[PDB]
Amino acid sequence: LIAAHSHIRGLGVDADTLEPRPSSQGLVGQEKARKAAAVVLEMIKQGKIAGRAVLIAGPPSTGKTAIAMGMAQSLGQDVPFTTLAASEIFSLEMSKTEALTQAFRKSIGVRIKEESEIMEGEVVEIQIDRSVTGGAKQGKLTIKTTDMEAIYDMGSKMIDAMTKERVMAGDIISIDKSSGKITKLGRSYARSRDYDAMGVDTKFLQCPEGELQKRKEVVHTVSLHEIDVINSRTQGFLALFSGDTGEIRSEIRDQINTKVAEWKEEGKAEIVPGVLFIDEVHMLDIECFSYINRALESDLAPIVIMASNRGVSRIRGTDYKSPHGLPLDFLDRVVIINTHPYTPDELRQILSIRAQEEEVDLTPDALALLTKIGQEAGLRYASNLITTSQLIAAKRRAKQVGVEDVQRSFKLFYDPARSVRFVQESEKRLIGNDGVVDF
Amino acid sequence: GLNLIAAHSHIRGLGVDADTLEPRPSSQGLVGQEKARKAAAVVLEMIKQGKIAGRAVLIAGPPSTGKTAIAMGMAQSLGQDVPFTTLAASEIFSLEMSKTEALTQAFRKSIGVRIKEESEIMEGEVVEIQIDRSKQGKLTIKTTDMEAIYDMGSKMIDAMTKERVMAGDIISIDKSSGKITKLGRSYARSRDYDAMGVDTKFLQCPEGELQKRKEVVHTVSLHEIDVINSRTQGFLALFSGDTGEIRSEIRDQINTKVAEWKEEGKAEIVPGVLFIDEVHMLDIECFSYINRALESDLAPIVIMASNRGVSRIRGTDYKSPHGLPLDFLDRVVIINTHPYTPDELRQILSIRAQEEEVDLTPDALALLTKIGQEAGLRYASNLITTSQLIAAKRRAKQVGVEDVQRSFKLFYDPARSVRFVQESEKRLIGNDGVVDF
Amino acid sequence: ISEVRGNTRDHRTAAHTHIKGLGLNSSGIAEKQAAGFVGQCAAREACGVVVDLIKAHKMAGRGVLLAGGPGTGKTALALAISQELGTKIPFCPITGSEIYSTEVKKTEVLMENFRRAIGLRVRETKDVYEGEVTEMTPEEAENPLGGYGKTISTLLIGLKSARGQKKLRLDPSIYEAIQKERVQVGDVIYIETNTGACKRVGRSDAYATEFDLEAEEYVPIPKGEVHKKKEIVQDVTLHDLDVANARPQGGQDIISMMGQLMKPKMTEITDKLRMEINKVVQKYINQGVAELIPGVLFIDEAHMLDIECFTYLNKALESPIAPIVVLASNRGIATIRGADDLKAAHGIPPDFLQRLLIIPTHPYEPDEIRRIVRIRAQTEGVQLTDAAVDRVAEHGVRISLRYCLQLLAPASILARVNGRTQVDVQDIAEAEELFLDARRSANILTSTGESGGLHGFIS
Amino acid sequence: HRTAAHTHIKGLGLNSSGIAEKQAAGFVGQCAAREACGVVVDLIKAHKMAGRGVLLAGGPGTGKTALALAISQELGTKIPFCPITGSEIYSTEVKKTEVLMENFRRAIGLRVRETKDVYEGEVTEMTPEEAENPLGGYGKTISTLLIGLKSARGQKKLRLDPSIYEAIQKERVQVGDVIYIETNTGACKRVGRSDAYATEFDLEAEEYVPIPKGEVHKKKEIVQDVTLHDLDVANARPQGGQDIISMMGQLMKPKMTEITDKLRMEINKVVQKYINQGVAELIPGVLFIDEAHMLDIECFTYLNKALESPIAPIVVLASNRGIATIRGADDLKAAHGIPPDFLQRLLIIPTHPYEPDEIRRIVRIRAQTEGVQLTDAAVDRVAEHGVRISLRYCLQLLAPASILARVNGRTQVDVQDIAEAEELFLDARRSANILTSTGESGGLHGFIS
Amino acid sequence: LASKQNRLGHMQIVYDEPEDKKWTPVHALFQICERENPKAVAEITTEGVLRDLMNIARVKYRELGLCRLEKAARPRAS
Amino acid sequence: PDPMMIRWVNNKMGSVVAVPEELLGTHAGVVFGAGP
Ligand SMILES: Nc1ncnc2c1ncn2[C@@H]1O[C@H](COP(=O)(O)OP(=O)(O)O)[C@@H](O)[C@H]1O
Ligand SMILES: Nc1ncnc2c1ncn2[C@@H]1O[C@H](COP(=O)(O)OP(=O)(O)O)[C@@H](O)[C@H]1O
Ligand SMILES: Nc1ncnc2c1ncn2[C@@H]1O[C@H](COP(=O)(O)OP(=O)(O)O)[C@@H](O)[C@H]1O
Ligand SMILES: Nc1ncnc2c1ncn2[C@@H]1O[C@H](COP(=O)(O)OP(=O)(O)O)[C@@H](O)[C@H]1O
Repeated sequence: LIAAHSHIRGLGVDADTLEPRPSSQGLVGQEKARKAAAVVLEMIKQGKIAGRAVLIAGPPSTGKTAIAMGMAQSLGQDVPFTTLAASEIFSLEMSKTEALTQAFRKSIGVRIKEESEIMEGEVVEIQIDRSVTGGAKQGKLTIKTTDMEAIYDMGSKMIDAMTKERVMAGDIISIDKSSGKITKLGRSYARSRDYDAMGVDTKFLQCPEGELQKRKEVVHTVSLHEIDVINSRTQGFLALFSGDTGEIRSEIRDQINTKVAEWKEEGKAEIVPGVLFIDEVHMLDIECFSYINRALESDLAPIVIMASNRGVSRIRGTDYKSPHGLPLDFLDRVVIINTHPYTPDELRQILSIRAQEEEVDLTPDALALLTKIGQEAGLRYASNLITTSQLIAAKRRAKQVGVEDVQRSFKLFYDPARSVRFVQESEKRLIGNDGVVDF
Repeated sequence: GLNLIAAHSHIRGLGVDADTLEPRPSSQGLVGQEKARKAAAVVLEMIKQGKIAGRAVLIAGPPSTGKTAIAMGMAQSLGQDVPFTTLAASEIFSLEMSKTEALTQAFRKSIGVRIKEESEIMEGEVVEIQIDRSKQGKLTIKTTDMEAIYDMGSKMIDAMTKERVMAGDIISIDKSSGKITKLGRSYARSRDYDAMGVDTKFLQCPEGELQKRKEVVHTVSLHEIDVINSRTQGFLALFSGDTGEIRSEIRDQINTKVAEWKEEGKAEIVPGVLFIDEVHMLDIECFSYINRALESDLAPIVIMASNRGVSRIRGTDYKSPHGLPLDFLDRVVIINTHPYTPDELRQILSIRAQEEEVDLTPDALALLTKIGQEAGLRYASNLITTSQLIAAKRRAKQVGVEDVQRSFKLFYDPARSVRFVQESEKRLIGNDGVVDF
Repeated sequence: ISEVRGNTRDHRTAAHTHIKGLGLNSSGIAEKQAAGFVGQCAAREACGVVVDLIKAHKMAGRGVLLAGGPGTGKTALALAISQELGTKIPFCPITGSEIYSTEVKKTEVLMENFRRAIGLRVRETKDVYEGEVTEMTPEEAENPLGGYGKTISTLLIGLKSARGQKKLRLDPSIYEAIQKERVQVGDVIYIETNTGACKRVGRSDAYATEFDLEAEEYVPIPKGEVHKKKEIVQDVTLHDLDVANARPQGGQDIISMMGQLMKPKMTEITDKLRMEINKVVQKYINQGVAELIPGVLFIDEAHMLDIECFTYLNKALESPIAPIVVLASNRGIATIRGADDLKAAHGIPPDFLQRLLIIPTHPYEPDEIRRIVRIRAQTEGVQLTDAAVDRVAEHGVRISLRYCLQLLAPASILARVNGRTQVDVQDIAEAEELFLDARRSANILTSTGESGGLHGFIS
Repeated sequence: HRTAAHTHIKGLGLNSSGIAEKQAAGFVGQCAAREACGVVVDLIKAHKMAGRGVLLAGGPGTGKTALALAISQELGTKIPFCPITGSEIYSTEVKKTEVLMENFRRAIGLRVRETKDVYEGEVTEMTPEEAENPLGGYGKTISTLLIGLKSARGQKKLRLDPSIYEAIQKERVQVGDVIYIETNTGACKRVGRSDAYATEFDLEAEEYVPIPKGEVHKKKEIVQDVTLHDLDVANARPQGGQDIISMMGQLMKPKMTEITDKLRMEINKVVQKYINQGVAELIPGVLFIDEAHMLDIECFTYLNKALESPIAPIVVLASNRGIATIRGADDLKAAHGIPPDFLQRLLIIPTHPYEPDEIRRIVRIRAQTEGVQLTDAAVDRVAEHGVRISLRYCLQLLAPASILARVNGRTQVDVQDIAEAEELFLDARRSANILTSTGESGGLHGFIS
Repeated sequence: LASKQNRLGHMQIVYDEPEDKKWTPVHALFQICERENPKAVAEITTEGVLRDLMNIARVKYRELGLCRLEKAARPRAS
Repeated sequence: PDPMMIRWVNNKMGSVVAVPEELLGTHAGVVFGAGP
């Protein structure tokens, strides 16, 4: 569907000069922060430099998460990109520091390569021997391509997969020999006229040619957190999905770091360093910063990019204030990129992009009035007015939206600048910090 | 016999006229609180009707005036049909389940589901197991009156084998389900063995017909259905307590099926009464949920009590009347109480006398009335037992002025304990320092 | 067994019983005194626009605030939206004081309620052979295998439903079902099509008297078809998919037979699982099998959420698959619960408040309270004279709205106890002194309750 | 091959007489700290240590943890070094003093010789021999086997317990599987089908290995590096043997528990029994607690009894705080956050700030470490930023200025690239100035105060 | 529990008619969650479009090669 | 000639199930039409 960051298709800079284009790939209307984020993106794609800190500071509704999603769309589905929010760390299951350690180790991909052995061909006969009331199974599978005619054997798991798949005579199946999955591709004969509970006639494929035992080289990318969970527990796997991981001791991490270094040297694995994005870091207390400053000290730390909103705020868990709510022993390590509020000739084209994304057609008078509203209430009210005016124009059966639809939507739904006045007018029929009356 | 004379023992129902709702003064234990008892009678008459769902009735007033007395009167004057739930507010603050769920279960307990059925059970003492190793068999069972031989086919012979039924047991078969429930052994075979095992309990023989069918009226609550459907063998959880945050989808399926049972005529929904005693202990994090749980169709008519005046609300830092937030007091209705005249105090002490079978001379009753007017009810009611006991030590039948003055001399009322504390401040640990003489 | 009672199948009166919908025109303009509401024009028009946004499937993470004081109709508009959308679109009305748990972090119950608010409709087929077994007769093969005894090529089963019976030829590898499940003559089974392994439901009811004591469940004959080719619509919320992938329901070992045997614990769900489930649901939509239907997460009393929750709500609303979030706040300038620093409007932080379409809610006129009284009175069935309506409206204007809607039940009780059928002025003037409001209670509390003494309150 | 923040540090760079020579092996200057760290290192490598306190004071950005990595690269690989923080010990399963003691016993190592007794054979005949089993509910029970192992030189035909049979049975050992029964626990890992049953027409994807050469009853010695905390975890949650506690104890989820005083004393007596047999060698180590001021008073209370032990590693505390308030009790202020009673144990090492030429040397070393070559005017510009703004701000203006240099086709970094990267990427001070100046009033274009 | 054949799942497969008014045995009436369960209807369907959602954790756990990967860490003492 | 294993073999013509002779007297032959 159409979320609030679906129009963005990357960061929109040059590849040779990385100059900020004034209108390219959604992120339209800002030049300094997009150029600096392009530099950060290039030193992430280099992968050499480890353990930095980028702080995208600025007023709200200025496109900070938009720049973050622009870097996310620009890396593709290769490099990990954790979209961590700062309130998720405060768990009750695990400690507050170990949640940060997992959040760092989720953003270091390990890309390994392994050889599987796939089969191909037409099943000629199945032969299954079963015991009575519990016991082992025996299996002989005769399979034929256009060239070879093999009679393979089977174990218990292969028969448990065959009966799960219901592989009859005359099926084009492909068995991965290593993993042990069975995917029926279709049939070569037709459906028999002797049995009732047979099934559905599948796709008509011919007999495959070539060889039986073919080899394949697959590439598997796991984060370090998955390696930590599968090597921290004897049988309790799958806890890396259902979040049941209590604590991983340090003896496990100091062995997995060494084994990943050995896999890096052997040419088995490759370490792909990633991005940890922390949205609204001002909610973390000082007990988190006293670990974040020291986890950025090793070869396995991701390049942290994080946002903020606040001016001189007080740090949680303390008694004193600081710029951005972050301590001044942590603000030495970071590098702060500022963002600026917008200009109306940029708000016009941003609302034009948001209107063309949600498939809404406009008139220039309505767009001028909409820009006039967006000057005084931000983009977050104007985009909602776009969608609302689209549906009100759909209610009265109009092709394009007009001035009257925007005025209707402005009359119905208040911007916060009028809701503050609505609070400040009737203070006697709203619960403040005190009592309230009823007429 | 696990039933001793407590404070709330003379209150056998509410004690009002059921026709015109006139609170006659001395009836069924309660004495002289006519307007509040009339209002509680109106509340009770809209409880038994059961149509109007989810009100809220606060009972304010000073301490030692009868706010839990009227609640126990409403509890006694409903019977076992309509449920009732005595929950003091400090029960909610648990460490295994949160405040929201432990207060949802207070609403889920006070709505009953009533269903009437026919139980086709068979009691009987085993005489002879006859297995024909040919599959078939014959079971001979007797009672104090009858004796019969019933055929068996294949598999309940195996059920007998898994249960290890010997000759002399007392078996019971629910023929609508078919599972053997061995109840023990009979007294006619206690002479047989000498060194019994552990599991064997002796019982009398079954009496009457073998095939017993009877129409029984089951009444469960919604909380029973919620906890049974929580986990697999989860029925023992409601005795144990080993349950936690039950998911909302289970409660949604259960409310849908209870509505479906009401449509198909299987079940009858009986709404009941939730009694939240001392509601001022709830913080604002609980009133924000009570203000929503009184909206659904499945919500009991909540009756709550309170003591405090303009006090702070726990969890926040602003004063309010009755310790309750005002968005909650716009929703409830309030029945005020009043302190007692001495003419009511005298006969309340007379009722507490005749409950504890303690005889009082009239001079002792007048003196005890003056003590109750000067100190309260809870101290005057605690002097009947002490004067009876001191009369029992000096071997006198009727208590007198001397025993009541002795009991007043020994034990202190709370009015004089404050003057005792403020009289000697240098030895009681006030906040900082002790002299220790 | 269970005896059916032939009584009256009525319903119970809640506080929002009379609400039956928004009551709009065909153009969106509200109309007063329609479908339960009285007045409140602009709020009902805006909620109609919200309902249109939900049914148009263009909402993908919006947010709507309901301001206004207590007792003015925010929850009434919420139930109006929930009854306007219907039943086949989800609606999860949590409160603010329901995210605080003791098994998981409080920024996780929010995400599970998002997943409760999203529905998924799946249309599939069901091909089963069905009914009571009459014969299990084998058939000898044409060419028996040398070295063995019997050699059976096709196994015949006669299945008899309650409408018609049918002979069935089957592949002989149904025998491993029949020996393991103990299927005999007179046991209803179902045979599927994708695998073909019959599973016994139970002994039929016609053979409930061949023996006498050997009893189990005696299920009846399947009163339907013998060859079901029936299609099924199936609604699963994404919360159910998260739970069934995180904690598997039915396993065959010791420890998963202790997991369903011990208490189910809410556990926090890692984000890779949710990302994978979204990536696969968005693939099955593109195949054209499953329909995504977003719903409403009406978070009532939104000022109980502290500042650690709105930070997670910003992330959760920026997700590409998210329902609408209809908040409900009734505070003015309030201190946010988490950070005791900033006094913000509505209890909402100023960063989060810009996302919200703020819908106002105004107090009621002193000639609309009596119309609400008339609608509530004809909802409960309590009928009453016009001077009684004017007196209840007097108490409604001068005291409260929720208080004049609660002087109808004791007045009706005292009316049908006194010996009448309709409520007069005397019954309300008598019931106004058995049920005091908050105002006269505070007056008694301050005036008579002077200080803490013997016959006094405990301040 | 990733340049972290601490890559150029390769040691303290000390002379033979223990005198720190400046600009050697990564460091620049910092004499009185590196000589004291060399004294600490030779205190570690002499084993007359049972708990000594070494505090590393000094402001932020002066290289407190650079000395710690210098110590950890000066001790070597075979000496334990446990670095933690002050925020790491606030757990949710155990009390934090348990986490302190678990780190103290992570920081003590042991080198043990062991003699494993493998039976490495190929299974020839596998036949169970059950015993009598009367009516007791469970039924029959296998009690004796006759597994025949066949190595290359001399077969053997041995008899097993029930428990080692269950160890076989949970490994799915058929006839033909080579195994080696480990007669220390009882465990027995199947290796694969023997090559006498080899067939290329196969599907199970088995690993075919040849017959194990040598005697079927081998006996081999190995050397193992085990800390005392490993022994604590081993005796606390048992996961070895073939009984039920040590089998149902590896299907559950693992939880950190509170290893009590009695186990921590009994394992000390067991290790002393190992040392007295001339097998194991004890090697104590370092617990480096960075950011010690985050520890509250309930931890500095317990460090007294944790250091009074006859076996306790040396503690190295780091604390970049001046006169500050202790986290536990908020009514006594002290230097560094350390309480004034615990501070007397510590041998306090100061750390002084830098100079406008030492910053130039550190910038030059960091540039030739990362791989960014540049000109001397650019080095002077970065040193000017280092004097004015911060030390670890000007080091971070080299990584964009390389990339920007590669934008403009250059190889070395000139003045223009740093003059552009100082405008794209800002520090904290000018950002706070822009914050205070522009953020005048809260509203639409303001900041949430 | 390991030797108890579940049957109330199968009631939802067989007894699935609008005429059949959702029949349940009276001695198993309160086990409602045992009775209406989408997993039981899911395991019967022709296309496994819900069976490929109910256990996608196992499929993702197998396709990442987290079984064939060599076990990197092990405890140092037993 | 296996003692207790029941063969299922499915070819292009049909699919048959062989039962050993030693199992016909047992309870395994009740489905196959042998029985006790
Ligand atoms: N430069 C931009 N280009 C495109 N869209 C933008 C830009 N700036 C803001 N927006 C839009 O405005 C909305 C607010 O941006 P966001 O980053 O969420 O603000 P904030 O940083 O305050 O959270 C986003 O939905 C985004 O689509
Ligand atoms: N009207 C009455 N008649 C007889 N006894 C009463 C009456 N009212 C109160 N009592 C007795 O007084 C005692 C105090 O009442 P209770 O509700 O417990 O006071 P509180 O509201 O302070 O808890 C009760 O034990 C009750 O038995
Ligand atoms: N427009 C309306 N028409 C009819 N009844 C109304 C209307 N608005 C509010 N009510 C009634 O007022 C009562 C209290 O309103 P409520 O929804 O509790 O306010 P809030 O939403 O602030 O909690 C409800 O029982 C509802 O029946
Ligand atoms: N003597 C030195 N030589 C080289 N680099 C140094 C020196 N002292 C400090 N640094 C640099 O200072 C940076 C931060 O030092 P660090 O020890 O983290 O400061 P702190 O003492 O505040 O923890 C490191 O990247 C390191 O390169």
